[PDB]
Amino acid sequence: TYTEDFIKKQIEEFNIGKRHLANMMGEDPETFTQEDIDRAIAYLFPSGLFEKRARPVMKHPEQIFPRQRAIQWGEDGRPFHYLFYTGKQSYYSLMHDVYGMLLNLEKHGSRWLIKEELEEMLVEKLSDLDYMQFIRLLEKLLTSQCGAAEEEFVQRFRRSVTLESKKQLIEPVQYDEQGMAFSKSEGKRKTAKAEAIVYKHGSGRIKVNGIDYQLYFPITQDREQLMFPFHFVDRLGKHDVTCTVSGGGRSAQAGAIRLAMAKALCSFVTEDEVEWMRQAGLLTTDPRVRE
Amino acid sequence: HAPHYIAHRKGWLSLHTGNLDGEDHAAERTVEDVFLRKFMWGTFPGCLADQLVLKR
Amino acid sequence: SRYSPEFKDPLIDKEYYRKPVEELTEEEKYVRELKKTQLIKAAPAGKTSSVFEDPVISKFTNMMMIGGNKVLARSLMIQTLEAVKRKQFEKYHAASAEEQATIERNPYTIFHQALKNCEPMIGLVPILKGGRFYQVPVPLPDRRRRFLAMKWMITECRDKKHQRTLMPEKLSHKLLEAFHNQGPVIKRKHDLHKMAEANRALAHYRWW
RNA sequence: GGACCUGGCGGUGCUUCAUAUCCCUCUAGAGGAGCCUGUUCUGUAAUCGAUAAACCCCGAUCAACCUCACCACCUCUUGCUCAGCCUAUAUACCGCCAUCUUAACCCUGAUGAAGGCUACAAAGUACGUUAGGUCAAGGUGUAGCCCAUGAGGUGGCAAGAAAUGGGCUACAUUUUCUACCCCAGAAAAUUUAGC
Ligand SMILES: [Mg+2]
Ligand SMILES: [Mg+2]
Ligand SMILES: [Mg+2]
Ligand SMILES: [Mg+2]
Repeated sequence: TYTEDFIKKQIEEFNIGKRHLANMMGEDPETFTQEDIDRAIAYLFPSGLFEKRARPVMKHPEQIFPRQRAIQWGEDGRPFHYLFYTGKQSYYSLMHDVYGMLLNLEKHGSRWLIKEELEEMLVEKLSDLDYMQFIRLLEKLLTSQCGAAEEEFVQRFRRSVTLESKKQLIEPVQYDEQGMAFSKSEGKRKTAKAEAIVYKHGSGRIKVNGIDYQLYFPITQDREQLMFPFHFVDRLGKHDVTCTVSGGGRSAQAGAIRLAMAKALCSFVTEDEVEWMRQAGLLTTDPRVRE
Repeated sequence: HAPHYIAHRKGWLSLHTGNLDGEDHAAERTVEDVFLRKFMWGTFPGCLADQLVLKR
Repeated sequence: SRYSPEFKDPLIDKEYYRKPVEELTEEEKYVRELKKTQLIKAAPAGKTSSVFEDPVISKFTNMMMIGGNKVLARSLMIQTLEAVKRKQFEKYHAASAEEQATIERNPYTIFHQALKNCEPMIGLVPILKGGRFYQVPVPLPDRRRRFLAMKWMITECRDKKHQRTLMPEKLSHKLLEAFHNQGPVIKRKHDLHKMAEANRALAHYRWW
């Protein structure tokens, strides 16, 4: 256990050590901050331990010792809160407030708070049924014509985590010295890595490492893989490709080029066609690799 | 702490360049460490609170 | 598996995406809107949006590979198709006028009909009790009989009685025999259908 | 003798489903030939027993006239050096591996045995162990024989038959050789995984 005098003494010890560290590092003690403390301790006591907690640390005493011991009554013994004897003064105070707002209104991509976070904010353990009751009251408040104050009050309990949209970031359009528009993109399959440049206008010429694709890829399967992206969006014979692939083997190189070409081509199609390519598997990096 | 924490929570009691890639004489440094530890544990009997740290 | 459970298999069908939004029913529209939130696996090497793609021939080729040699298996498949085509052209040229109407020259049609003529409808599934693995007739699923036709054709062509006759030549001959409901694979289907008729004692066990 | 309470059946079946491990079903390869090992039977006076200890050096190998081990005969010995011997013991310890074992408070029932839940809420809240293995990448002791458990010599010993358990080689036409690295020319039953 940690007494209050004990933590008091740790507070003066931390402040004096902070002033000393400011002296050691040459920084001005007045403006010497906690990020500066962390940086200086990292320099002076280098530690490559993977656990960040195991590394040397110089925190404020309040950050080290939990001391979640709140005083709820004074010297005369009178509790501060009028709901003290319920044992859940914060939770029931909040329910009382919500009910008051509901009465007042009756006279007139985001998520509900989880139970343990609600506990953290209320600093009191609460059951599942009472959590459900509170959430039901909040829903009832939302259903009514909540004003700005009530909307903000509910937003205090609303978290923004829900929903995430997979939109396939498009590459920008670059322009070469001749004035032609092109887009560059990268792809990887097994140990093969490819970078493709797809021009907006062309006659369907694909050059792999400066070599024609049918000469670079004798096997028909690789040529079909290279055909797949352009055929899927019905623009065969409308673009020129200049790619560079290294590593891997025949099939890995063909797949990496397919991926790079699809990602580069996404610049010159409509967003609907981009999403269709994504749903066809043409824009996902294949993570399957050897053990 | 168990041996699988040697670079996660614990450190190395001995610190020398022998085991780095390209360096030599790791065996000689190891034998030196062995003798130092036995000698020191025999010369300070019941005094040592913990393990030695051997820096080089 | 390197893919997380949330990843979904891709849909390579190309005409699927070209349906007008007007035709889309509410359920299909909901499915399409749902597909936007999911992660989709990378399309595997193999199937493509090509108009010449044939999943049955792809599966037959995969069932012919040995030790991951896909180039050789595909070479054998194309050689077999070309051999069937040339044989049919030879038979068509030498035929009189009224027999040229009933000679098929599309090798894909012949391949599909040959495999269809070899599919078994019913088979036997062993069931364990008493130390006696009880052989009950069972109606084979569609996938099962499709697999069995291909497996019987391949095993028939891999027989060692056929000495130094190359695989495309054996396979085209067997395919053209099965096209006309002849050969050893059709007899293998028949000798399963009769040998399951010979064991209709346990013909109503419906919980295999 | 009367009343009541906890039991005990690690019990027995039957009903429905969650029913994941485990099952099957299903998919792909694995029996022949020639050598080498495991067990049995038969047979010898005896071991087809081993090479920090032979030979072969293309690989590997059998018995080699190496040498040790065994059987039948013999010889030494105060000798090598107060000699000599992997002879035993971890069933001596230590090292290393492995086996197993390792609450309080508050209420209710008349302050009986005893009991305590309802959410639009009604008392509930807080190390040892082992006739264990290892004397090959390691040690500290203890005992044995010391006319023989030491050192030599002369002959032999070199097995036979199966049924099954296991291992190694070559085993092809979807093959082989050359050129290329893929459009060429010539030759000819259980079991193992599944994901
Ligand atoms: Mg001896
Ligand atoms: Mg010995
Ligand atoms: Mg022992
Ligand atoms: Mg012998």
